[PDB]
Formats: sequence, structure tokens, C-alpha cells
Amino acid sequence: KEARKRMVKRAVQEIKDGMNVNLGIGMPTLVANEIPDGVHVMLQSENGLLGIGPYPLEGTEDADLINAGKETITEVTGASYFDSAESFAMIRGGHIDLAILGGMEVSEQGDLANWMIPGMVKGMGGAMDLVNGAKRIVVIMEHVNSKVKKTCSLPLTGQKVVHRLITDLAVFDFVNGRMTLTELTIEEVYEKTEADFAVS
Amino acid sequence: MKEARKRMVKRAVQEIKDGMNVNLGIGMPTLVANEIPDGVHVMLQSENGLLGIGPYPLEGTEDADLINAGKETITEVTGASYFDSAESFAMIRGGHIDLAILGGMEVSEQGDLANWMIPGKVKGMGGAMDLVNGAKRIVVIMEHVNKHGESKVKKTCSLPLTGQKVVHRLITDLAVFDFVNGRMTLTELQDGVTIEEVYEKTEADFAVSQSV
Amino acid sequence: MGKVLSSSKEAAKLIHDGDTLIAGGFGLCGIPEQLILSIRDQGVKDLTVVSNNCGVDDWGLGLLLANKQIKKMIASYVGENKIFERQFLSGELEVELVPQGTLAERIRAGGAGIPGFYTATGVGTSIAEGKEHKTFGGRTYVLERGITGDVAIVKAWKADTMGNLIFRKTARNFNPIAAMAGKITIAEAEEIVEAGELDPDHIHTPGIYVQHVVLGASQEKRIEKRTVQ
Amino acid sequence: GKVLSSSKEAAKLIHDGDTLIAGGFGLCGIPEQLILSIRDQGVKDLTVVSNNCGVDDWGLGLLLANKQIKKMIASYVGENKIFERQFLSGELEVELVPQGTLAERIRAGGAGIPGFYTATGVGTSIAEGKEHKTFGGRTYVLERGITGDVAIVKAWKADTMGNLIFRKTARNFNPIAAMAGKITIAEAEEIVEAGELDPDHIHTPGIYVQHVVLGASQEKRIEKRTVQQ
Repeated sequence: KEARKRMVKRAVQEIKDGMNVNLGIGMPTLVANEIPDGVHVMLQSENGLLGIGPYPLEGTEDADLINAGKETITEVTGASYFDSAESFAMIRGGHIDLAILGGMEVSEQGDLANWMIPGMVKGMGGAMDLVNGAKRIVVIMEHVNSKVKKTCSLPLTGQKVVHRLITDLAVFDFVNGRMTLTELTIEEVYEKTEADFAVS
Repeated sequence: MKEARKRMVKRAVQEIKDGMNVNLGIGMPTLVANEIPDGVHVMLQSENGLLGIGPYPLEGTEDADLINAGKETITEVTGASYFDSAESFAMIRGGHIDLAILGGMEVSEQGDLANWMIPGKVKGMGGAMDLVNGAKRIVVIMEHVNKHGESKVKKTCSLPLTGQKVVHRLITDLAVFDFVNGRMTLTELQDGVTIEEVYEKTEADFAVSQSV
Repeated sequence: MGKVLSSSKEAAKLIHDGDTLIAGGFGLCGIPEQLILSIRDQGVKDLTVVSNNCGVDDWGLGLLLANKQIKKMIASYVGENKIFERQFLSGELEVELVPQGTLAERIRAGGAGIPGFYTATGVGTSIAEGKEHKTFGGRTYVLERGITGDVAIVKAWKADTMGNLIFRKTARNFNPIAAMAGKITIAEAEEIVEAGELDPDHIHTPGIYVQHVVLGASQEKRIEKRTVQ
Repeated sequence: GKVLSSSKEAAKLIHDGDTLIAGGFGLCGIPEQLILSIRDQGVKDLTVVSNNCGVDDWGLGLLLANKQIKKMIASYVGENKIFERQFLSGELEVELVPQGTLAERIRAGGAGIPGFYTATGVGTSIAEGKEHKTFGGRTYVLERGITGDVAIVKAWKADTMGNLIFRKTARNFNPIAAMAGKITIAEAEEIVEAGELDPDHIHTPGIYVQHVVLGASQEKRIEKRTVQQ
């Protein structure tokens, strides 16, 4: 299971000081609890909160205060609340520095599928907006069921949208339609990735 | 000039029915607010972002963060609310305003309006173009005739248009006109005036109503 | 007292077979629970409901689905609703799945008189199939259309006799915008105050958008995940 | 924090040729101090987008009268005798834009919307060269999101994280302009510490604002001071 522990640790590193970050439901939300003291930042919940904080003390949860995953949560200092249209203005308009999401697949050109399986249909939620408006797209996802595809099979969340993908195994980067591997043993990845890739 | 105005204004007041949200435009229509009768409870929208205009503040009490569309110092009524400009026109454009009363330089047969510009005299249109397309009901109050004696009620407008086929009702110092799908119909008459006078004084074509 | 109604029941009587209904709430947060209860109880049918989600199978809009009152659902997330999910998969419930950003903005456009507006959300995906495409600055956008309902059913923290609304925290979400899009708008409020009691600069949705106000419970607010440190 | 020591510094962030977007309606809710600092810096060929052009004496009119503006985008000009003669010279290009369209355009650009349709201006000179499209049997025209290099905006209060609250009708274009600016500078009458602003009071979230300055509260010019006694 430590696989995912390697995955979140590494995900903390994409997030610089001063950023406004959106953590997708599931795996990426775990990152929240690894932000070091040094790093001052605001976490955006697409349901209308800028300033997501840790989980509340028993007996102090509040029904009116939740994350996009429906979990009871906490606001930070100088947080703000706004409505859904506003929230997606922030997102669609490119104000969100970085979005982290999970995925069921990533293609070689960095297409992402993370919303549906023909015949399980949770739905896209904010993912599609995120993937097209965040300036920085980072996927953390388990590497195999393989999930690192040459071409996606599941319906696309986004097409050519991810800049960096991290897994239990390794780290991948995309520039203008093609894939490399910035981080790691080595020999296993050709074997493991259904996608095609380069490195220097 | 002052009875013309008092005639026009008094007739317009009758357009405000209880419960309406209303926008009164710059110029003559802002006068209408005074002579709203106590039975009638309404909210005036100011497009710079207030629903709930009130009368001018007591001398000394006037506030700089609070002005109407004409950049005058105003007050707020019981239950008012503030909002930004995009919200404000969301209300206007979205059809939430029941009535907009506006001034005019010219009106036409088809209910076009023209009230922002004289070529060779350049101010701007502000909220008028939005208002004319968004308020449920459009009412214009305008002097029938200009200084030179030429009528302002025309077949076709000679001035830049504020809106095309927008006016539901026109009230002058002489007449009241309704528009129903392009056609103008003379509908009521002010005190001195007959149908003849209104022909003589109108360039537009109109049906005269079944009853006047 | 003005726009304020006596009961949830009285308010439901204003919703009719085959209407489009627009509903505030995100998951179980800021939903007009009572309003929804009484619509379930009125049994009105063939509804087109639009709301981010469909509650849970046990609560919120999912109560209408279970009672078979929804002809078509426009939303962005199914999530933890197994009745929605399965009826979706089945074709039993006609569903239009809309990205959340686009959904919010479509509803806002309905209320703001925007019939159509362009966005990048969902290009290159199955969501954009069948819609106008237009390039601006070299990049491709999809036309999305304004949404309008016969009735809007929203939930607030405080309301005044005149329909002015304040929301609390994350309980706001879709509520302000859903208020704009409904021809008749009914707001459900934990607290009702007399007009003049709410600060004009605190008001979130002006009373203009609200036609009726009803009192809601504030302890029947429900929590999907009780996640505590 | 986000706080800059002076308007001087702040003004260095505007360059020759930028698109400046400026809050304020009339003389109300205008960044008087930022504008003064801008006039002193001497920056030129600005395209400025703001509802009006202040007066010839105050607000944006100061830029006009120092010859700093290549082009004005506004809904209404007013009584600027400096205004009329720069235009007539060819040396000032003017785009008069319907107020509601100007608001929604600045919002649009800030919100990532490249374009949206409206009825405002149809069959008018405003319609010229715009896309016309039919929705439910009626004509609308396409209007394009506006975006700026710098936005300059005025608040009642700001906190050190750039959260803004506004006051009465001083709000107007300020929040929507805050959004559309590549670099957004908020001029405030009070700068509080992060946490004094109730998150449910905040009108423009901190994310939209990249710098903040202290401005004046004592000297607000009232254009027309209409009173009774």
C-alpha cells in the first residue's frame, strides 16, 4: 500500500509557495495533510470555498461546511466563500495555479480519462473545467489495474491536458504532444507502460 | 415647458403598479418617483448597483459611496440591496425589471427609440440600450415637438437608435401611443388636444384606437 | 409579512406536471430539504430537474427520483447515489450530464438573459458532440445554452419578508444562481427576519429574484461524510 | 503580504501600451490614488476600459488631460471638453459600449468566457461586425470577453491577502474588473489583517488581487451633491 504514500509525498512537491491549488476528490485530497509549514497557500473547493483547512474536531463539524467530496471540513484564516458560478469563473478563467487529479487512464499525448466506465458512472463534476482552466495539470494515479496507455479506451475527461503524471512507479512529463520520464528501477517501465515515451 | 413636463410626468406615474421593480432613466423620468402614491410599494433599481433608491439625503448626511445613475447623491429605502455592475445588468438583461421609463429624442412608427446621440453634438448610451431590451415593459416620455416646431414622432428615426422596436407605450404632452407588433395606435389624449392636432403634429403613421 | 408563506405544502402547490425545476444545493449541503419533502408528498410528475447532483437515494432530490417524479435530470455528478447511477446506466432516467462549471454558468446565463456563451470545458470529449464550435484567438470553444426553469427551489440561511437572501459558508453553492433562473422562485430559510433586518451590503441574492419565502429546519441539515480529526 | 508601501511603486506595474481596467462609476468607487500615481509616472498609449472617464479634473480624466490614453472603452463620457477634441483629432479612439455589455464583457474575460450573446444593441450601430444568432425566434449579437494587462480597483477594506469588501454603490465595476486584470491592484481605505473579514462578507476573494495599497477616505469628491433639508 506504501505505493500511494510514495505518490502523495511526491505530489506535495508540485505545489509552490503562494499558489492557489485545487485538489481533486479521492487521492489528491490526501496531499492537504503534507503541506509543510514553510508553504503558505490557499486550497480551493469547487463548491465555493477558497481556503480549505483540515478536518473538524468531534462535535464541531458543520453541515454547511464541506469539501467537494462531501466530507465535513474546516476553513482557514482569511478564507472566502462564493457561489458556484464565481467558483468556475476562478477556474475557467485560469486563476487556479495548479490542479491535482486522479485518473483511470492517461494516453501518450496526455489525454486523461477519470470520470466514467461504459456500463460505473459517477460523472465529471468539476474535472473538465479544472483540466481546461488550471494552468498546471498534475495526475497522481496507480500505474496498473496497465493504465498508462498509448490511446485511451474510457471516455476522455480531457484531451492533451496533463503536464505531469506521477505514479507508484515513476514521473512523466508532456511537452506539445509527446511523453518523457523525468523520474524513476529503470528497466521495468518499457515493460510496464502501454504508452510510448522518451528520456535524456 | 413646465406643464408639458408636469402632464407627461403625472401620466407616467400611473404605470407603476404595486409590487413592481422599476428603473427610471436619466432626465425627465427621475421626476416620476416623487409623485408615487402611498398605496403603491415598489423598488427603484439603480443600475450602478442598488435595488431600493430613496430620496435625497438630509443636508450634511450625503455620502460619496452612494449615488444614483445620474451621479447624484441619494438614499436607501427599507430592504435595499447592493450588488456589482454585472449583477445589475443580469437583472436588467434577464427580464427581472418590470418597467423602465426613459426619455427620448425621437420615437418611430415601429416603436424604435433614439435617445443617446445627435450626430455632431458624443456623450454615450450608458444603461439605456440594455434597459430597452430587458425591462418587461418599455415606456417613453417625450415632448411631442422640438423647439423649431418639427415633430419627434416619426416614420423613421433620423438619429442613432437606442433600440429597435422596443417601445411599448409612448406618452407625450399631447398624446399616449401604444405599440403592438410594429404598429402604432393613438390610445389617449391630453387635455387640450384632438385627433386632428395629433395628425398635424405627427410624422409617424398610426391607427387611432377603437376607443380613445 | 409579505412574500412569506405559511407552509412547504402551500408552496409545492405552485409546481406543476412536466415543469423544469431548478434546485440549489451541493450534495446534501444547502438543499431545500422541506420544499423537496413536500414536492415528494404532492406527487407532481414528469419533472425536468436541474441541480448539481441528485442528493442521495435516501435524501434530497433522490427522494423524487425514487418516487418516480423525474422525467429528465440535468446535473454534473451522480456520486453516492445508486438509484441515480443505475437508472442512468439503464436509460430508465433520461440524463443530461453537464460539467459543473458549465452547469453553473448555464443557469447563471438563463437568469442573466444570456441565451448562449462559449467555453473550453469539454472540447475533445463526448460532451461537446452535437454543439456549435467556434474559434477565438486560435483555440476552440463550445456554445453552451442558458437554462431556465418554471420554478426555482433554493435554500438560505436568512431571508427577509421581501425575499432578500444570505447564505452561510459552503451552503451557498448553486443557490444564488438557481434563484435567478426560476420563473417562480421559492426560497427555504432557516431564519426569517423582517425587511430592513438584513444589511444591504451583506445580502447575497437580492429580493428581486425571490417570489416566496418559507421557513426550513436547521437541525435536519444532513452530513454525508462525518470526517473528524 | 500582498501589501505595497506606496502607489508610486504600484504604478510602475503599468507600462506603455497596456490595457488598464479601472473600477468606479462616475467619481464613486474610483481608485483616485492609483490614478494620480499613474499620471505622475507619465506612462502612455493606454487603452483604458472603465465605465466613465471620471471628470476632466479628477479620476480617469487626469489621464486624458495628460495625453496618456490612446483609446477609451466606456459606456458614457460626460462633460469632458478635453475629451471631445482629442477624439475629433483622430488621436483618441473611442469605443462606446452599452453599460450592461461592458460589465458582462469584463466579467467574461475574467471568467474565461471568450464570447456570449445578448439582445442589447441588436438593430443598432453597436451590432455592426458582430455575430448575429437566433435563439427561441429572437436575434442576439455576440460580445467578446475583455481582458487587461492591469486592473486598478477601489475597496472599502482589503486584508493583506487581497480580499476586498466594498461599500454601497462604490462597488459597481470594481469586483468584475479585479477579475479581468492580469495584474490587479486594489486601493483601499482600510487594510486589515487576514481574518478580520468575515469570509461570508468578502466581495472579491483574494485570488483576484495581486497587490494592495492604502488610499484616502477623508476627501471623497461628490460630483453632484443633491440634498434636501
